[PDB]
Amino acid sequence: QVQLVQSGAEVKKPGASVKVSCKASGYSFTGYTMNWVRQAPGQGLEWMGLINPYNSDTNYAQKLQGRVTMTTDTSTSTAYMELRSLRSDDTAVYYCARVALRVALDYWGQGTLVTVSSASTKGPSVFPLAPCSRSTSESTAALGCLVKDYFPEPVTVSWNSGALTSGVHTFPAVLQSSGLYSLSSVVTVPSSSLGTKTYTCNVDHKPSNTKVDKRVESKYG
Amino acid sequence: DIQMTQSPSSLSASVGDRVTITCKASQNVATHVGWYQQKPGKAPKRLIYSASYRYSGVPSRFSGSGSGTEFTLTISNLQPEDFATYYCQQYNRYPYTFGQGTKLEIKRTVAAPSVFIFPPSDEQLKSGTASVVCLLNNFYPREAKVQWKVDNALQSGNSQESVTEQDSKDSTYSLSSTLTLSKADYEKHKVYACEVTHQGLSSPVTKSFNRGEC
Amino acid sequence: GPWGIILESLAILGIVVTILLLLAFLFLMRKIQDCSQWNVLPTQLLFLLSVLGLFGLAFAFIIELNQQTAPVRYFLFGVLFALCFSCLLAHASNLVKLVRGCVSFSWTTILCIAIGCSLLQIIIATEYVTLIMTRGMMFVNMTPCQLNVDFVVLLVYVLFLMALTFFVSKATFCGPCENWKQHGRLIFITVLFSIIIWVVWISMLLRGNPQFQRQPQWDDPVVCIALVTNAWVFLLLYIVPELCILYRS
Amino acid sequence: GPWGIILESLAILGIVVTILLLLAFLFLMRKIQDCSQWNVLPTQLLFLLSVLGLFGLAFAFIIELNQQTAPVRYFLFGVLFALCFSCLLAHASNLVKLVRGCVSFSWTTILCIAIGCSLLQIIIATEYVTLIMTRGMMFVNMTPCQLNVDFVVLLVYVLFLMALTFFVSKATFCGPCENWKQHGRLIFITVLFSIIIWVVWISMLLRGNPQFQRQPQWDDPVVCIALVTNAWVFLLLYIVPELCILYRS
Ligand SMILES: CC(C)CCC[C@@H](C)[C@H]1CC[C@H]2[C@@H]3CC=C4C[C@@H](O)CC[C@]4(C)[C@H]3CC[C@]12C
Ligand SMILES: CC(C)CCC[C@@H](C)[C@H]1CC[C@H]2[C@@H]3CC=C4C[C@@H](O)CC[C@]4(C)[C@H]3CC[C@]12C
Ligand SMILES: CC(C)CCC[C@@H](C)[C@H]1CC[C@H]2[C@@H]3CC=C4C[C@@H](O)CC[C@]4(C)[C@H]3CC[C@]12C
Ligand SMILES: CC(C)CCC[C@@H](C)[C@H]1CC[C@H]2[C@@H]3CC=C4C[C@@H](O)CC[C@]4(C)[C@H]3CC[C@]12C
Ligand SMILES: CC(C)CCC[C@@H](C)[C@H]1CC[C@H]2[C@@H]3CC=C4C[C@@H](O)CC[C@]4(C)[C@H]3CC[C@]12C
Ligand SMILES: CC(C)CCC[C@@H](C)[C@H]1CC[C@H]2[C@@H]3CC=C4C[C@@H](O)CC[C@]4(C)[C@H]3CC[C@]12C
Repeated sequence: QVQLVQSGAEVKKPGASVKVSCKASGYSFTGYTMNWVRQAPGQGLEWMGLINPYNSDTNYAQKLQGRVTMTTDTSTSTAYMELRSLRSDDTAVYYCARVALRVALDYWGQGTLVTVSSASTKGPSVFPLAPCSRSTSESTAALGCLVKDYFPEPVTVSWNSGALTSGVHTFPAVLQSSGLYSLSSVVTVPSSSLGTKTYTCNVDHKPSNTKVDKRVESKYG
Repeated sequence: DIQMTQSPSSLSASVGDRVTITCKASQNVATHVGWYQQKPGKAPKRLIYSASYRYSGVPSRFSGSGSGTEFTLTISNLQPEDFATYYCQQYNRYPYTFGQGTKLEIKRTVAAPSVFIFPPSDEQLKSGTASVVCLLNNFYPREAKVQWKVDNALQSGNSQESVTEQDSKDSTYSLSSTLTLSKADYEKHKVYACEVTHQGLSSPVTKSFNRGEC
Repeated sequence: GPWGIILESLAILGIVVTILLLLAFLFLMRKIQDCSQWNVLPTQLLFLLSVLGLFGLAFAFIIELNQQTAPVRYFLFGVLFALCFSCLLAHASNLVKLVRGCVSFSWTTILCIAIGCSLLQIIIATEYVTLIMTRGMMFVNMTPCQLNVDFVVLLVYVLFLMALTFFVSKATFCGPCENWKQHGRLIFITVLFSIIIWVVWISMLLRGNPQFQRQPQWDDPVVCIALVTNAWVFLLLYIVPELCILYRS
Repeated sequence: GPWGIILESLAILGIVVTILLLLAFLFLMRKIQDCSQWNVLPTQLLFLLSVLGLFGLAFAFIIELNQQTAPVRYFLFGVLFALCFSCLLAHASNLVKLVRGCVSFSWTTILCIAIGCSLLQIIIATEYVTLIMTRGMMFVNMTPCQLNVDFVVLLVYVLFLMALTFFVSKATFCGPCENWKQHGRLIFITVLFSIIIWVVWISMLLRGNPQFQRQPQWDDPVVCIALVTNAWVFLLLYIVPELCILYRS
């Protein structure tokens, strides 16, 4: 019934402006106030402002005044939010939330990720992670692929892409001080499995169209 | 503004247990408090409006109560799909303010971590930098404390930790600690160790390697 | 539930009927020569227009509670009900002065009693709506209890008009003239039924709905049911018997 | 600034003078045998009981806006001025029914007219104050322009009462009896001076203050000066001449 559909995720520079759209369907768009709520990665929800589509009356948060502009288009029933003079702390997931009467924020958009960073689009660098001296009993061996120095999110890493699922851990990426990202993908195999079975990491960075397929083994070729 | 404080920040429980999250308002917000549930990667979902009313399609397990500056969300019969982050929000006056969020976690028995260490690859050394990786497989609880000891010396400010979410199979965490150095800095030491402590191990366990034996 | 398709039909037919009776009154304005019962006819025309307004306003409660429709409800409900009860009060006052044997009021005077008694409710409603929509938060951040309490408390002058019309219509029961007693009897019956209906839905909205754990699911249904039912009481217990009495003269 | 210990001293002197006027009017209320002049002695007492209520309210404008004084201002200013102008209107209506040869009203009727011509302003003021306090942002969160606009618009019924009193007191100038048109002359002069003062301070608050680039430090001084001046006009142009006329018996 009631649906709020936003635009796609966007990557900006820390001197630019961003526009986030919110198409509303399934209800009379004119008679319901629209809030905009942003969430930083790993933080809580933060309220930014509201717009009434009937008369285009807006109300912004105190810390955001001067750079946020909320508009509505009744003919297409779409709410737009503009943020100017972007900073690195403005990297967040943005939601349009509808307000009905007697109630609270009942309908939400799926969220639009705005990533504000000065780094450029870079291909990932994939390195193997193998133990120095394995097979000293303890048949719970671990292998890995380290993906480093890529931008932007995300990267999907698959071990052989159809085979290894048991004991596969893909850690969340951490933003380095260089502005690029890095993560690790580890797999747990028995100590007799390696040496008779090949291992590859399908790396599928979409914004760079980069596939590496690095093979992991203890030293040697 | 009106500060809205949640308690506790994170609690652990099992399926079928009854849990209570407390929200406290700095000012009198009457009964204009809602409760929302958010899953990782998804938008917040409506649970409670007006501090005691349930939306349509909300299960009867969630129950809101309280008034004034004291509000309470109670889950009676916990379910596997109920484990998420819960927020209390006030709409008595503008601006809207949310709580910091209470994370709901699956409680289980304490499991010891499996500790491994990975040296920098020689391709990465040819690139210019070196990264030593410390891997901690399935363990519980999340609080594990990791020291990076090189030549029996403690380094700080050059290690980054990545922690996965709770596993859908056995409800266990995993940790990866990455230490970064330059090639000139890496080709200065000979003992490279990773020590970890956790309250599922009798003693903090270390894993060591030396360059030249890999 | 089906309350959105039954009541709407009960509205729509009513919208037809209160037009036809309106026509059935207007033609009578060309055929009634009594100079005593003719003076009530413009007031009854205003009453029929207010009943048509009530039947049209029922759609505002059938349609979803909106930020657009809430001022419409909170202004039109009390204003139209006060217009109906002020027309009834003017007719009852004319009957009080007629049964005692005095000369009946002119139609202009009866219309002034009908309109000026509803002006206070107009002032109250426009002040409340303007203050909420301008100085308030545009109904946005109000709990269901606050909205129900405001909706009930906004009708205190209408309730006073109901009680006053009840007592004035009861005062028609004694006097030397007996042919004007039936009109006051119809007004008394209509006001008593309206008072019973108002007590019922106010008790259901303020206390009955939270008791059965049906708040705010039953608020708009009980208000719409009360609106349609009391409009039909106005049509069937007052307007139709008045038409029947005026036709056989 | 300089408006201190001048407006306050004038308010205290006005309180003392109006208490002495209450004492004198209570003394002369029991020392008259005329049944026609006596009929205004109760309501004028209420008029005096309003004028004192004005002067103390001036203190509420000496203190800043705060939260405990803004409802007091926004209620009592309109209520007390409506009481004053309603008492003046009742006296003027009693004079209009005189002069032309008819008998005067009873004192109960004049007092009822004075109370009922201010009950509407009482209702309007309590509705506005309650809606601002409960169902909206309070006076501490309002801009000075919104506060001034609300304060001026809240006195529309008071301005209507002023115009009605002006036109009623103008209508008593034509008549055979020369004994009663002096009271109407006093009422006419008092209402004309009140109209002049109200026009001056409304123009100063709404338009003169932004054009003089001094806002809001000439809001409370201007309203307090207008209040004190109008209360002193009420004392000196109406109460004192009526006292001197009534003393001659
Ligand atoms: C709150 C305010 C607006 C209510 C006003 C109600 C007025 C219009 C009503 C209330 C009581 C009524 C009076 C009750 C009794 C009589 C005596 C009768 O022989 C002539 C009509 C007369 C004089 C009525 C005229 C209308 C009346 C004055
Ligand atoms: C809030 C304001 C606008 C309310 C106005 C209502 C009051 C002041 C007025 C409006 C119409 C008036 C009535 C009109 C006609 C008559 C007939 C007359 O022989 C006696 C007085 C009486 C019965 C009036 C009583 C007062 C009255 C009810
Ligand atoms: C003749 C008699 C019955 C008339 C009564 C008039 C007065 C007392 C009534 C009429 C309308 C009423 C208001 C209607 C609505 C509200 C909003 C509610 O949230 C607080 C009370 C408040 C502000 C009411 C206060 C009392 C009020 C001003
Ligand atoms: C808004 C409402 C409440 C205002 C009410 C004003 C009333 C009290 C005023 C307005 C006009 C006045 C009338 C004007 C003229 C006359 C004719 C005179 O020979 C007797 C007094 C009489 C009949 C006045 C009585 C009082 C009166 C009816
Ligand atoms: C908001 C409500 C409470 C306002 C009430 C004011 C109205 C309805 C009432 C209050 C006092 C009333 C007046 C009291 C006395 C008389 C004298 C009578 O011979 C004619 C009507 C007349 C002149 C009344 C007219 C209507 C009146 C002005
Ligand atoms: C007899 C006549 C003069 C009486 C007039 C009564 C009505 C029309 C007046 C009296 C009080 C008025 C209100 C007083 C204050 C405000 C606040 C302002 O921000 C918007 C308008 C609003 C809400 C006014 C609307 C009109 C109002 C309700």
